[PDB]
Amino acid sequence: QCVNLTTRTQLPPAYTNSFTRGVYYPDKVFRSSVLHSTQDLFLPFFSNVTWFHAIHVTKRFDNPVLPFNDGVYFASTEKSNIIRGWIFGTTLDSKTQSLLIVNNATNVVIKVCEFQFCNDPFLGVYYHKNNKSWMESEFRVYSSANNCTFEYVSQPFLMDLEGKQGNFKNLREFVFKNIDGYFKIYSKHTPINLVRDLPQGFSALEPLVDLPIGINITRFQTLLALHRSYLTPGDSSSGWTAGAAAYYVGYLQPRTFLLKYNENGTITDAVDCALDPLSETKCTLKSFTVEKGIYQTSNFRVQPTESIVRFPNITNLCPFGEVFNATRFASVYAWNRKRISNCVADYSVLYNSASFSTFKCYGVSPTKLNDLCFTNVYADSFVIRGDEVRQIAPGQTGKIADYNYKLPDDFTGCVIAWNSNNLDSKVGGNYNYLYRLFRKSNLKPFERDISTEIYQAGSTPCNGVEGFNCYFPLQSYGFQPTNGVGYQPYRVVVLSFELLHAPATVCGPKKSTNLVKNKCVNFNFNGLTGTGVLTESNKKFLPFQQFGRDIADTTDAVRDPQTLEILDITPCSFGGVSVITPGTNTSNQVAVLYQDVNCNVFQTRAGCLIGAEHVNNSYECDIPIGAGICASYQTSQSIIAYTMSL
Amino acid sequence: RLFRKSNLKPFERDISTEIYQAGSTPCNGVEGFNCYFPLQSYGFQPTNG
Amino acid sequence: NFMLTQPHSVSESPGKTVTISCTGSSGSIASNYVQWYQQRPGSAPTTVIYEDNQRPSGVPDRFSGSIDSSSNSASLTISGLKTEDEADYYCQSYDSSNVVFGGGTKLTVLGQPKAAPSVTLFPPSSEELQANKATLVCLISDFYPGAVTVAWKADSSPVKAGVETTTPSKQSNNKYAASSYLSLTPEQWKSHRSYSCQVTHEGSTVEKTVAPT
Amino acid sequence: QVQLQESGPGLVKPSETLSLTCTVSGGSVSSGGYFWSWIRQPPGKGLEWIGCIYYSGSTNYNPSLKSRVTISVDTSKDQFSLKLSSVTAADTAVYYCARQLWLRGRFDYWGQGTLVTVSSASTKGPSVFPLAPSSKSTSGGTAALGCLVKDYFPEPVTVSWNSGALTSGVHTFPAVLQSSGLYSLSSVVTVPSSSLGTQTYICNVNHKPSNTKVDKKVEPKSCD
Ligand SMILES: *[C@@H]1O[C@H](CO)[C@@H](O)[C@H](O)[C@H]1NC(C)=O
Ligand SMILES: *[C@@H]1O[C@H](CO)[C@@H](O)[C@H](O)[C@H]1NC(C)=O
Ligand SMILES: *[C@@H]1O[C@H](CO)[C@@H](O)[C@H](O)[C@H]1NC(C)=O
Ligand SMILES: *[C@@H]1O[C@H](CO)[C@@H](O)[C@H](O)[C@H]1NC(C)=O
Ligand SMILES: *[C@@H]1O[C@H](CO)[C@@H](O)[C@H](O)[C@H]1NC(C)=O
Ligand SMILES: *[C@@H]1O[C@H](CO)[C@@H](O)[C@H](O)[C@H]1NC(C)=O
Ligand SMILES: *[C@@H]1O[C@H](CO)[C@@H](O)[C@H](O)[C@H]1NC(C)=O
Ligand SMILES: *[C@@H]1O[C@H](CO)[C@@H](O)[C@H](O)[C@H]1NC(C)=O
Ligand SMILES: *[C@@H]1O[C@H](CO)[C@@H](O)[C@H](O)[C@H]1NC(C)=O
Repeated sequence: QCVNLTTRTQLPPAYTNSFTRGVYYPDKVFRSSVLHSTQDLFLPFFSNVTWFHAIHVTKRFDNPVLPFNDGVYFASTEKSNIIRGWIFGTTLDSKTQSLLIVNNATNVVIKVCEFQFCNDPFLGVYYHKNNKSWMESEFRVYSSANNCTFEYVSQPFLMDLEGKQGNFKNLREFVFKNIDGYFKIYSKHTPINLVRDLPQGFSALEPLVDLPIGINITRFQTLLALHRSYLTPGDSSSGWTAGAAAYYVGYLQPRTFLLKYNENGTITDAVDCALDPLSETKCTLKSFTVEKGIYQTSNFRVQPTESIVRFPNITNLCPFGEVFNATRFASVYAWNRKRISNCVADYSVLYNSASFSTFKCYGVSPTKLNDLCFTNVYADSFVIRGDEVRQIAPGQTGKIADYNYKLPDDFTGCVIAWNSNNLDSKVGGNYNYLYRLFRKSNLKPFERDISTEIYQAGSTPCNGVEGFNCYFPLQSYGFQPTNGVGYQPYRVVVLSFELLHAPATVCGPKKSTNLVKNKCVNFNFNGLTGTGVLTESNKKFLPFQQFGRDIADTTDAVRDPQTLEILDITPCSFGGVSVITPGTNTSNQVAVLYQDVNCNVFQTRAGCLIGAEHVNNSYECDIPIGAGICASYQTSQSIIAYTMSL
Repeated sequence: RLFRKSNLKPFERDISTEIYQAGSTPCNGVEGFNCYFPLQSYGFQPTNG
Repeated sequence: NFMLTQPHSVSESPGKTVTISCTGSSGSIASNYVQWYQQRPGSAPTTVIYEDNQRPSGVPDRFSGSIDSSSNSASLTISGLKTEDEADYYCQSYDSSNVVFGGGTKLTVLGQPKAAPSVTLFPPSSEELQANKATLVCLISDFYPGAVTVAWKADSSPVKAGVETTTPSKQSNNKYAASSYLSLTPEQWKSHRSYSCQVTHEGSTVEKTVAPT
Repeated sequence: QVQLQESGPGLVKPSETLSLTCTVSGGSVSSGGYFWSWIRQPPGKGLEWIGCIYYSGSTNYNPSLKSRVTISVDTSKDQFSLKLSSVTAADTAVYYCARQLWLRGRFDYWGQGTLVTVSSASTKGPSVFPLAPSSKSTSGGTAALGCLVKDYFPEPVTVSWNSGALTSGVHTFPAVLQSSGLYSLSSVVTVPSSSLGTQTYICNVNHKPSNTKVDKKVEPKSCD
């Protein structure tokens, strides 16, 4: 069981800086006097790390449910053994396999079960009156468990339950990792005499117990123990004491680390590759000593941030309208079938007519069907009365849809109809259009029925006469220009789409987009996807070409189809990076040089040199750079760049 | 299971009972239109071939 | 002449499912798209559903619309009622180049208990009499239900001319408030001995009187 | 994203010309051929469609409002305006300029609704009168006092007590039509009867359209 806390004044969390902390053995092998690099999860050096306080003098008690990333770093400058253990899980509601690594004064229990975790589990220590010793009595960390398979008990560990307010004497660090379901624990106790601002000393971490559970964790939370002395009333609402403690929580990131080993086999120092340019030079050379000279570490690539595509100047349309504006149309038993291929189609003009009575278009959103394209577009045109326009829908039953043109469930078509009584009907009786009323059975969708056979009703054949039990299925209309609104001739066109493996021939392309120049961007001009700048060229193309090559046979010239301007193509990433090092036992700062990248910072002939000031005086040089310019460490004293004196 | 949204990595178990969407219209997990329940029962029979 | 017929008031308890209709008179509902709008009182309307079967991104999935073209009534099925759903519902159509909206549905649940109608009165001020005007103010406050009837009384006789009153309005303490004003000439104020305002609420009557002093 | 803001006066006299302009910021009127429309809504009634326009000269109007709606679009200022002729007292509605793409579809973005009320007579200052408490104006251990805001036009009036120091027990009542055009309301506060002759209560009635601020002291009635 658990109880709830009351609202009180807390302290906001602080942020401190790590100093060569979070280094552990990445493997269980022995290495002597070697400098090898591994790609695992480590804490970055000089990184921003969180800080949580636990002192009483006020009433600081923070237990946030921090998310468990790919590896965490838990360091504590423990003095009076305040913190007891840690919990892990995803939702903490007895639904997933949670964890409980809790350390009591007698034995260490690691129970991976589905505990009922409350809002703020904690350990309660009560001070006895007759006995002058602190003992743990309030065991409120969970309610009960449901089912589990793993339960491990580690070696016993003695503990002191008395809390004080003095300075810390020991430092404990913990690293928890989860690779492919396997739990990892690394820890080592290191004595120290300090309160905050952790020392710059180096100490590796060795694993103690390896835990093969086989699950994934996304959240974690730490546990603290408070004391119930005679000063406090003894209620866990507003009066309590927690001694003095401070635990640091840091997240591990995947970086390459260069590990140093002595002849005894222990780790003495670690060098990162993505923290400092000087540290990058140390780990690429696989040595801790760097001499004066030039060095190449990696390359500089200018990644584009935007992509622009424009195939046409504007969207266009091909000759059409005969399926809409015509002298006459067909009936429903034999309707006109039209196929659209190798035609660019615009549906905006088909909507801004403001003359259609009805429009139903399912499957695709009508406002966003222009950008998406399909392979083939089928146009089916037929006439119908005003009261049968409601029947044309997927999932309807009647006398016209089930016998002439069935609508299937997966109908992504587009139905357009309008009133054309002034042309499709005439005085005296317009009976030029026919329809089918009688049929033996149902028909498949997208099927045309042109059979004129007389539908037999009874069991007596008639041999094609007009007698008994034999009715002719095709019947005339009742169109008249003097009718109302429910029986007018409506011209229905169905615009269906096909889904099959073929390039989109009929499509409205990406039209006009925002044009950007003089920046390294990505473009797709109908034949290539190249990342580069677009400068204004001075060479005119013949009026029948699109692309342009060079002596080296590279597409470095393209014509924009918007208004026919010629734009050059030039890559934005040139060469790599370089670092200038004065050498060992001389300096610590370094200068970063770019090979062929155009831009304290000095624009040299051989690219950009940063971190080194330029001096007009000329001396003899020792570290070459290129193009008659060197770098050296002179007079405090910094790295200077100058023309080499002959 | 007969249908899935996309490819799955090897040595992975999927126990998702969510109703697959084939189009762009949600169904609120009913037996409606343009959607269907992905898990289907077998057709085992002792008198099979 | 095509209109959308919509029920005026629809009331169900929270947690259940409801159905809101939108009936077209002449044109069929399947002819044109129907758009439903959920508008807070005193705020801009917001589209709650469109294209008759699919939902905008941002609204909960509980808002479902259905179309049965046989009865020509556009249906909007809403399930699991909450506090924020208490608003107006309007359905839209297009007819032919003329957008036609719906009547409007008041989604209501069906909490303030009965409260005593405290009534106070004031005589006209002296500076108002110096402006050749006179007005008696009758005030009804901290009462529930908000169904009060006001009736001025010139001594025994009543008053109807110059009587204006305000509809009950919700207070901060969940009760209702009301007012009543009687425009009057200064000579008629001193003509009778005393003027009284009587407030009737749930059968009980609370009466106060004022006199020219 | 994009947003629409309406402007123009909130008042109009009968048989006059209405001028409401809706401005667009964060987008282009001509781009995308984005249609434009206006919708009004009377208080307590359903939405009413007025008309719709394109960035070209295409337009359409409600036949109930036909031959009375004049809407024009100017691209240089990136806004569209509507002109209404022969306005009557039944045209009191909350006007929304309606951002909408599909002519048969939806109004995806709605601008804030400007309140339009048909202006009667002319804008005139309020007449503030005190409500003097007395022995017959109290019922028990608490008393009531206030100020009367009568014969003012147009809406609204903001009444504050002791420059906003007193908020508890302060009730603001909605305005009502008088017998002839004008409006009247009151604002009162409930105070204990012990603080009648020892505490000074002042009401601050502000009428922004008429540019009149009146401070009136409330005192117990003096019998004469
Ligand atoms: C850590 O971040 C905080 C704010 O997020 C900032 O104030 C502080 O300077 C940072 N510390 C370091 C070492 O970057
Ligand atoms: C606390 O210590 C007692 C010693 O008797 C032990 O039995 C118990 O398991 C411990 N609790 C935990 C959570 O380790
Ligand atoms: C037993 O525990 C397993 C997890 O190890 C769980 O999947 C299963 O549902 C549990 N059985 C019961 C009956 O709770
Ligand atoms: C992570 O845990 C969740 C919850 O048990 C599970 O559904 C998911 O499959 C797990 N992912 C992996 C990669 O194991
Ligand atoms: C570490 O190496 C030194 C030799 O430099 C040796 O004297 C010392 O005993 C070694 N440490 C241990 C723990 O053996
Ligand atoms: C593309 O359209 C634009 C604008 O209509 C025009 O200026 C341009 O000349 C066109 N380009 C062609 C037709 O190649
Ligand atoms: C075709 O017919 C429609 C409808 O009657 C009409 O609006 C249009 O102007 C006609 N011509 C063309 C070229 O679309
Ligand atoms: C480098 O870029 C800057 C600004 O983009 C420009 O002024 C300068 O001329 C460029 N350098 C060369 C060598 O083109
Ligand atoms: C070096 O001296 C020359 C002499 O004219 C001057 O132009 C130049 O700016 C000087 N360089 C620096 C870095 O001061």
